[PDB]
Amino acid sequence: SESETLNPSARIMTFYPTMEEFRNFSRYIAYIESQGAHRAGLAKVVPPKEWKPRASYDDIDDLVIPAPIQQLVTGQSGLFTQYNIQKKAMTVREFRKIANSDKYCTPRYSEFEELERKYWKNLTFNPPIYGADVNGTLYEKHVDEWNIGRLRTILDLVEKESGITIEGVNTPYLYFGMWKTSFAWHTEDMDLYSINYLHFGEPKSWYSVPPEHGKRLERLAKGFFPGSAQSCEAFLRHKMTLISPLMLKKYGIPFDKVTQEAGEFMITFPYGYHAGFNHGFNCAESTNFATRRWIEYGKQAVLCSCRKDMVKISMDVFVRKFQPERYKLWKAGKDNTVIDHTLP
Amino acid sequence: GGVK
Ligand SMILES: O=C(O)CNC(=O)C(=O)O
Ligand code: NI
Ligand SMILES: [Zn+2]
Repeated sequence: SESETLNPSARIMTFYPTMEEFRNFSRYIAYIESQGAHRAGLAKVVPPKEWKPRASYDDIDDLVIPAPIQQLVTGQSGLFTQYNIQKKAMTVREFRKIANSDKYCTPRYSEFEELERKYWKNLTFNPPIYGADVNGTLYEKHVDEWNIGRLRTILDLVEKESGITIEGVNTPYLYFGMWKTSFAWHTEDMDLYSINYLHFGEPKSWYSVPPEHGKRLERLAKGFFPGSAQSCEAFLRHKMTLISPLMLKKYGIPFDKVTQEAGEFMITFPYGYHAGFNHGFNCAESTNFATRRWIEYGKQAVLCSCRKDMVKISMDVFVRKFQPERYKLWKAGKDNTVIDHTLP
Repeated sequence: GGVK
């Protein structure tokens, strides 16, 4: 098949759109999927040089991070659980001082390979503080291209039909990072896409497992954490589980890595597991989005069964609107559709 | 609903 020949190694692809290609968001997403980008689980988009979401980041020192989290990591030899201790609210100025202080700052290093080794060697020591999950945008109001606060995808059908706002999902989140702050192995809520823009600062490094080997990572994770597997049908959604790339290689799980630098977008695709860490003080904005291709993923997403506050989106509106033939069959519980991860 |  044509889709199977495109990005056959399911390697992370990087795109450099011109201003003209960049303008239409959902069309650019269709385009990168036409090149097989979605096979990686992650893609990088470098916006055109003369594109800017904000004039200056010099006025945000007084921005409140209301729920900073200290990240206590426990484990050894490639397998870790991250526990999140919430600290009292702090401003960006308070945060950046701590981020750059001799205590928390990025170690000296030659190339990324050495910084990555320092990450995996030291991540259970000196628990860092992540300014994660902050409600807001750093985009200026007038910015029409790739505006994370208004992408205009069909995910907008959720609020449109129901009025329901899900923070970070159909609203933007800001993430102020410092050295060694991390994000655990997860796919998106409801196996949605995510967009992630690094406004400023040091890089954010990412790992990704192709959606086509996603179940292979889950099988590994369940074997490594059998107690968690029995408690919850989707324990990785707790976003507590860290697994080093050496551990993935040891068990034959395909994965790729990429480093996002200030000014670049990352796109994660439905069912693409990703994890990563920040190099130093930075700020990222992020939200979820959807395309028609996400819809079967949404329908088949396995959700966390042990927390009451987890994200669940009714699929009803999407199946009625975009799969009217299958609606009654899906309702009778007899829709046997198999997802083909390569297909755009 | 929920929260991310
Ligand atoms: O930046 C972070 O801490 C994590 N971001 C994501 O997982 C994402 O955009 O999907
Ligand atoms: Ni994510
Ligand atoms: Zn759970």
